[PDB]
Amino acid sequence: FEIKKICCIGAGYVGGPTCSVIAHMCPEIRVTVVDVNESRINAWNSPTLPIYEPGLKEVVESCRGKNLFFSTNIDDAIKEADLVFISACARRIVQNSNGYKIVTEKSTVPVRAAESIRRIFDANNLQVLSNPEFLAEGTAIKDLKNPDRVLIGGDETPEGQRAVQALCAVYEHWVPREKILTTNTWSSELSKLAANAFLAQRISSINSISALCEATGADVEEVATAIGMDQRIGNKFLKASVGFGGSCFQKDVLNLVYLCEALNLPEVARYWQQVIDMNDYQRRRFASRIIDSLFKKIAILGFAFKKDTGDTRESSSIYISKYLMDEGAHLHIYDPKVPREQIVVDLSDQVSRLVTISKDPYEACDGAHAVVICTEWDMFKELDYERIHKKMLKPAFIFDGRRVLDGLHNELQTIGFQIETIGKK
Amino acid sequence: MFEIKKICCIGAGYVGGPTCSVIAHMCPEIRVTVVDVNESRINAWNSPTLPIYEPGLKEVVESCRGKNLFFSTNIDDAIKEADLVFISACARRIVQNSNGYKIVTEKSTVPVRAAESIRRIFDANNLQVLSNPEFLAEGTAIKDLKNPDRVLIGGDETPEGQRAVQALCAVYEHWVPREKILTTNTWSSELSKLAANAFLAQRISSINSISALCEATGADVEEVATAIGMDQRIGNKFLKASVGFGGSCFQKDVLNLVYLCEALNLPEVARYWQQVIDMNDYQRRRFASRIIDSLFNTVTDKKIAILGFAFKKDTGDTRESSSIYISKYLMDEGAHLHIYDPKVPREQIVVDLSDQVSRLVTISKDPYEACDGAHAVVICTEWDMFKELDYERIHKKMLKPAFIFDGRRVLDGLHNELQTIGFQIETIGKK
Ligand SMILES: O=c1ccn([C@@H]2O[C@H](COP(=O)(O)OP(=O)(O)O[C@H]3O[C@H](CO)[C@@H](O)[C@H](O)[C@H]3O)[C@@H](O)[C@H]2O)c(=O)[nH]1
Ligand SMILES: O=c1ccn([C@@H]2O[C@H](COP(=O)(O)OP(=O)(O)O[C@H]3O[C@H](CO)[C@@H](O)[C@H](O)[C@H]3O)[C@@H](O)[C@H]2O)c(=O)[nH]1
Repeated sequence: FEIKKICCIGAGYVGGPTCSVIAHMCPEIRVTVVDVNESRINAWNSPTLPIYEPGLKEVVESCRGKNLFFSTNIDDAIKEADLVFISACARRIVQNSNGYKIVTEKSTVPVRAAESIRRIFDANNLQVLSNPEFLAEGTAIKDLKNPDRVLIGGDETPEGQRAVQALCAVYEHWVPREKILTTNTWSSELSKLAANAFLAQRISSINSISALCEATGADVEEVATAIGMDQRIGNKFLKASVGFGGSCFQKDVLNLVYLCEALNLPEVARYWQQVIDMNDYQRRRFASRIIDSLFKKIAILGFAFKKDTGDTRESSSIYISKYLMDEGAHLHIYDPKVPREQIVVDLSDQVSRLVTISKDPYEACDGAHAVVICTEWDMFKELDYERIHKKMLKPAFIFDGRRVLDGLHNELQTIGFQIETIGKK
Repeated sequence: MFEIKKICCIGAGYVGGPTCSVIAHMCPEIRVTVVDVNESRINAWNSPTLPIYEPGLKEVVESCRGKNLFFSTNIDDAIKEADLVFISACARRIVQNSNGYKIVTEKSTVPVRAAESIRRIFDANNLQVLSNPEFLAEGTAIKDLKNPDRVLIGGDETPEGQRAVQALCAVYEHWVPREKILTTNTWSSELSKLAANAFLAQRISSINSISALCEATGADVEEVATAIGMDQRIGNKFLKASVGFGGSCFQKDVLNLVYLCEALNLPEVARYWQQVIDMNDYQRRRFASRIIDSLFNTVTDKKIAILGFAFKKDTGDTRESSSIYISKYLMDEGAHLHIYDPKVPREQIVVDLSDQVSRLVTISKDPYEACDGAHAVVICTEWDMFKELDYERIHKKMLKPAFIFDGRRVLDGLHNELQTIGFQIETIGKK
């Protein structure tokens, strides 16, 4: 089998970038990204893409209108396509499909998503594959062009392996055969689920150590360095923070917990639950340190769940902000890429009285008792801190929840700041 | 400044012995004296049969022994003679035999604030206290010591502290690059070692938890672990599902971490790390249950072969070995065990399982003697010899139906051969 036309149902953070790179690497393949949201689809064909992703616009504009298309005409793209990506929806596929088509699930949860889709297709010639994304937001384009591995799951039948290899053929345009893993549908789903849980666990583990460091007068970045030098552990994903965010980590871990309880594995359920427990603890612990240090205007720098994205889903900034609002604080929030109205939505009255969304970081710190850094945006370490201290109410506090002001502690102290940082007394 | 010319090590064990042998080997100008109250052990060090099995140790020991490496029971003399004293109540004996400037260095991971307690004694009576935890793993101790990922040295941030720290750095710099040596304060060094072992143990419990999920859902844990391991942010090491981790350090370190957290009023951090131990104990009970269940829910007076008693391969160490627990779980159900391990001494196995041992336990000289007339064979240690055994011969003299319980994934790739021979193979992380 040969794939010549690809439809993707979902023009989001996964759907959008993935297809843009596919169209970019496979000029012979016509890629049509479709969405019910016309506002989003228009923004894709606009010069201002609906999502911020470094290098995406360049990639999109390279192949757009040539082999990459963004449309709201869903039924047509489904009918036209040889492979349908999914980033109840299986029903709309059936109504507009004839003959042989490959239906591929990219989303991590629900856990047995591909198994449920295949269930519908039998209740009515479609092939169901599992192909989870491994890209992280902020580095999506770089991850998609050179991934650590590609994971494709399909039935161990002649028709299943035929569809699997048809999808492998697409990736082999730019991904080495050595990096592509093929397996059954479930092993692929379980593998993605477990991988994200291992990743989230690393953060909770180093965050738990950061609490131990604050309590004992050690430095978590010093400890993390020593831990990271063991090649059996590795040096990546050991950066202590206010807490992990994103649409996937907490959702995946919780879905893992539910599967375990569904399978009568309560110890495995309690084992992975601790990853979430520790994360929520780290957040409460950080907010408490802020309230406690302030015996009031507060500047919140960074609202995205990580840098280089406008995504705010499950961002620790949301929780820290809400924890302070519940104590009656007046917040001034700045984020370089997060849209104003998204911040308002996230915090909902209470928002009307307490929350102000600033256009620039200096506007936010103007007349603030304290500045709280929740997202590791690079611009934050290059700000004029003498200028900020100037227009700040005194005593002026800095709460660094991302360790971005490291190396500036001497400068900031002599300026007149009282700096509080995660994982350090 | 300062130069170290004589080193005494109080402790001739798995850490003390190999460490000093490599130091003497790399620093011919330094006289290294390993001392112990146990004369039997000290004699064994000067004997052609070293008291511990460690690949390449005898070659290293015999290279520098009697030249700059010495094993003695004369503790007080070696302490008095030494510029640096290694420790692998003992600070009292150091004081009684020390004068002037000496550096006292703690190598043991727990008690958590060991170096802080030693320093406390020295002030209650010119000694410098350092922290220098080992990072070697047993079985690969010599290879780890000659090329470690990093060396960690902790000392006081005082002029005298940094002078002692750099004096110890000077020793390692004979064969360890400056780029791999980390210097910090005493506590940050102690905490770093404690946390590192906890991260390592956690990786095993995490992959073991997934192995349970695989058995329940018909996935393969080695397939899953491969996919996880290809992410460079996670890494591919320490992702081997097993019956459970053992060793003197992992459970002890994690439990000591839990106690420190509760002592510091951090109960959530305590419960977070406790799960690493909970999962490990679970994996063990789960494996033993799978054995009892596969044998018609009764193993009383049924002969069972236990292959491997060491907590890992290439060592004779049995401390906290999962083999101990699986063995005891089966003995409690009345099974007759035949235990074989290539390097674990017979009497150590007997001690570990204590009557009950007299009636149920037999220690075999070779693996075929153990499987002779057994209903089931249980592989608990990943010894390389186990994958190269004559399995047609074993099936021959085995009571039938013959079961194989592979708790280390060492019989992978042999499943086809073993099934056609007539075995029913049960393996961890696979339905
Ligand atoms: O050392 C670290 C690394 C990350 N984080 C935080 O953890 C969260 C997750 O970040 P990241 O994993 O980089 O972003 P995601 O886009 O959520 O990526 C994850 O989720 C994706 C969608 O499922 C997967 O494809 C990726 O493999 C997986 O890394 C973010 O809030 C980070 O700030 C830390 O606190 N410390
Ligand atoms: O992927 C793996 C790796 C190890 N293990 C088991 O975990 C236990 C620990 O083994 P290992 O860590 O290899 O041996 P140790 O001699 O206990 O070494 C540990 O303990 C030492 C003393 O603190 C440290 O210096 C080392 O860095 C640390 O690895 C053993 O039972 C292994 O079989 C697994 O089950 N799966």
